[PDB]
Amino acid sequence: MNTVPFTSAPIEVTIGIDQYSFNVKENQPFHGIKDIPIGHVHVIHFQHADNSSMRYGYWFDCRMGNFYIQYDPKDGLYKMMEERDGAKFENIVHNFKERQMMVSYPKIDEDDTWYNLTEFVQMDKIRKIVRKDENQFSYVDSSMTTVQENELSDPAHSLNYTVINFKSREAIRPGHEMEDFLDKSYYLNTVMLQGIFKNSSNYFGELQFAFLNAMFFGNYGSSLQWHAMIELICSSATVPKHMLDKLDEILYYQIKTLPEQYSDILLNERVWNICLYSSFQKNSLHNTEKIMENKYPELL
Amino acid sequence: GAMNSSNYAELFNNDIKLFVDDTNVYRVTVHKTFEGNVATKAINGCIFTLNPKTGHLFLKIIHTSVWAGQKRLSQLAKWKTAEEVSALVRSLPKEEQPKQIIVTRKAMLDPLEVHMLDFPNIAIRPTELRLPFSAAMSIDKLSDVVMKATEPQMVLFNIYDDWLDRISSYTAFSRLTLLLRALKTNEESAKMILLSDPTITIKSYHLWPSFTDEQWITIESQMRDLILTEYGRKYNV
Ligand SMILES: CCOC(=O)C(=O)Nc1cccc(C)c1
Repeated sequence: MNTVPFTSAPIEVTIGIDQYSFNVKENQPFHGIKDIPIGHVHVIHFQHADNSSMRYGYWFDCRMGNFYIQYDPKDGLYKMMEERDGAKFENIVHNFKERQMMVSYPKIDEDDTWYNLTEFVQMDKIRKIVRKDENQFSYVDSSMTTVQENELSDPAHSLNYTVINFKSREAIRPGHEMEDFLDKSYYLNTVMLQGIFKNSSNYFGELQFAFLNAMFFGNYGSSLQWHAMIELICSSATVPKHMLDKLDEILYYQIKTLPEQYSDILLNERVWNICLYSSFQKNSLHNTEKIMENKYPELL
Repeated sequence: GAMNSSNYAELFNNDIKLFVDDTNVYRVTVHKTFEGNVATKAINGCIFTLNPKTGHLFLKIIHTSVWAGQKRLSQLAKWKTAEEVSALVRSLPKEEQPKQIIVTRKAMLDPLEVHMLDFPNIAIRPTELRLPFSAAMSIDKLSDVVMKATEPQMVLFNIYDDWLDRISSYTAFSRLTLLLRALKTNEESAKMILLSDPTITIKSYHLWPSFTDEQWITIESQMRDLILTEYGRKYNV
């Protein structure tokens, strides 16, 4: 188990760690989060009490370095930093652990939720979507736009998700206009999977990352990407069976985790109704259809 | 975006544009089978592609062989229409290519947009005008060429005959739409109006009779009376 130490908490803030969250008061003796499960990516996120504008946070993996949070009073935010001196880092974490100045990551033993949401998410792929090569962790926030959003404005601060556009020359072979528009299989299997992602694991990783950025930061472009990647599979007549079964599992856990009170802003009625009830795969997502119909029947 | 009554003079500006109407592409007769089921038999159809400024009509005849062995024909018909319009655009010299294609039915938007992806600067637009172009097959010479076709064929017409020698394209389009609306509302009565007088004939190279300016006023008034008469009959007014 690894640890993320806080120099201090000078401003009142709601802190998220993966799917959990807690409040820290202004100048409360808080010095970080311990017992973070090794083996998964994680996200530590922030929403300031005095300014709910800009949710922001950092994706990280404690296997890639020793990371700590320090508040910057000039830029007005909690910043993730890497500590190169490992003995220094261990000494500071030990002091704060001994003084019980840290919250414990509260994973229940039965609970595979975080694994289920991040199964295909790897830090190396996050760092290609979020470009800041000098850090081993990746900053995301509420307002960051995607490359596709910037085509339809700072390119350095963008989310480089894979552009999906059903009415584009990439998606439609000349001479196969009706075929390719009504059946997205070419675009899914040849262009996206064989061509860009190389395999379904990378495709699902990006889909999972987009969902998590949508949910944790309210990032609109990420929500668009998640829905597009779902709709691309559902609108394809020819999808490997293992992919459909895995997609059903991925979506089931995403819908299970989504806060009920955010369903109006996180779920696109058109896309979900199309995917569950009209698409080629309308009968292939049994677990997702069942949870959607029982949790969010209004949307449908 | 969409095209309506506010931007109606836009139809007659100097930006090349085409209307596309797909209502006569896929045409069937419905009949009982020997076992008492129902079957369709396709008949030849056509794509109506019209330049409203010049009157040039690119009538692509859709021969029934194009449906042989195909499924979901009403869907296919939209994509076939888009394919043929795209092929027409590609066949035209660059300076004759339209800047806008206006589809009479919104279901044509996606098929045409997809077929025209190679032409990002050609706007594909719907219209809020209810245009009576389905009645094209009430024009005897157009119906004749469509029904006699034994293979796919493109035939070029000027749907305004020589009217632009005497009137503007705004007025010509207004006359055309009045005539087609009348033919759509009561075809027999409209044809009686147009042909009742034997001394006025249709030139071999024309679609409509050779009315003088004053006779066209009379004809136009009779067509408006027909439309209003049929409205009263329909709604008991
Ligand atoms: C300005 C230089 O500052 C640091 O290097 C630093 O703060 N390191 C650190 C390491 C572990 C925990 C904490 C709380 C701080």
